[PDB]
Amino acid sequence: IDPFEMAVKQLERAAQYMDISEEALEWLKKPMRIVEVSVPIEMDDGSVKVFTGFRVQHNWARGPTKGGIRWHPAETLSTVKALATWMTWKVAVVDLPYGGGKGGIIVNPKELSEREQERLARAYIRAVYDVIGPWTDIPAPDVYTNPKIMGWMMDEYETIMRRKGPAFGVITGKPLSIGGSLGRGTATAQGAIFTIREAAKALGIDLKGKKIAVQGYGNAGYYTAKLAKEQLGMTVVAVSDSRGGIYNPDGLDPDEVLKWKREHGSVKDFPGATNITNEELLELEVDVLAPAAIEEVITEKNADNIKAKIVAEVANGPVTPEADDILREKGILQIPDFLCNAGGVTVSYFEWVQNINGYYWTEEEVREKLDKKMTKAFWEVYNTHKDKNIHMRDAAYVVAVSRVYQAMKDRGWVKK
Ligand SMILES: NC(=O)c1ccc[n+]([C@@H]2O[C@H](COP(=O)([O-])OP(=O)(O)OC[C@H]3O[C@@H](n4cnc5c(N)ncnc54)[C@H](OP(=O)(O)O)[C@@H]3O)[C@@H](O)[C@H]2O)c1
Repeated sequence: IDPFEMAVKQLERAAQYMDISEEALEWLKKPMRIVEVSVPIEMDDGSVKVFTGFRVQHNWARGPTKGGIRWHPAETLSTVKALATWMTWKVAVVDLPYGGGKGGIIVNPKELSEREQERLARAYIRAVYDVIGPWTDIPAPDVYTNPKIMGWMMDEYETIMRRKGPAFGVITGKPLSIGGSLGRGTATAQGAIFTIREAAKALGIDLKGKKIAVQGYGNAGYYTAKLAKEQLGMTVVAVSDSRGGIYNPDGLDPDEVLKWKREHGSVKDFPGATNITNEELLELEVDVLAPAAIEEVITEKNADNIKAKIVAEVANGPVTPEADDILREKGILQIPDFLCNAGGVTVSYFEWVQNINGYYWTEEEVREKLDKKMTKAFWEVYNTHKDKNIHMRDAAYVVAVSRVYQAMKDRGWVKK
């Protein structure tokens, strides 16, 4: 419906700037496999309740599909399909041997007990086994899911398969004790920091002690701020929660800010920092801007007021296309959404490789591989930007669609 057609429109707009056949557009619009199943679980009161689960594999030309699992009561088939379609290009931009996947269950996990959550995960695996697997489809943790549900799902898959193949490789995000990989928690933030550093290098800006402003102080935002201040040595000047933001021109320490937020429930009234609104934080005179909160954070109203030279949107599509055009005409380099949060999927791919090979890498090795892959992806996007004279979002979309088209043409799926 709405999200699926929005993704289709985005794909059309992307193809407007590159040469691919019409049959390729039609093949890419329709996801290859849609699996809608009924997931029954014996509730704690003794009754049996059935939920609706969706597994959407949009494409697998480049390799086994990869996709997160969402447990949200508002989840719909169109949303899962659109997210799988986006995940296709998310894994394509990084140049991974992955296709686009997505999973979801129509359920609210707030009132589900731990036994009920375990039963839900195991029954979902029992229902979707026939269309998943280490070489076929790799589920991942996503919103309202944590590595414990991943452990339960992996255990169920291993039990059903009778331990014939690499069970640990069927899914990602598993705990470090069982098939885990290092750097998973800070994966998205680490990729974002690498992209920020690379954009600064491309623009000729050294980031020694300069201004970075993060709008949104969740796990991803806190990790991004801490990693920036540590590796890049930049001056974190503003962080905001769902309530308000705190600004200090001298700098901030993300550790103490997170401690204060945990203790008081918010970052409001932080010592040495003036309380400011989210819109004021978005319009600060900084060099790097990273929105880590609710999407559509920047619109036409405030796009013209943005002065940060580098905008790394870690959030999923937090900037409207009109605001994208406004930032483009303002001389602002804006890192696309799936070119920023791609660190999570890159480290998930690393975890999958570790699971298959039976060899687990150290923190430094995972960091090095993530750096290489993410820098190469961003540099390819920036080169296409400077070549085709098209937006960063447009360049990343063109690269991803070109890779998918080449994979499909090599497989013989499309003759032209
Ligand atoms: N490709 C992938 O594998 C993939 C895809 C999607 C998501 N993910 C990751 O997996 C996670 C799943 O999403 P999620 O929605 O479960 O995470 P989440 O809700 O974003 O985690 C914390 C969020 O809740 C808000 N928050 C923080 N402290 C709070 C408090 N005391 N009271 C109320 N709200 C508070 C924060 O908003 P403010 O920042 O505004 O304070 C923050 O954005 C995300 O964190 C994301 O990084 C991965």
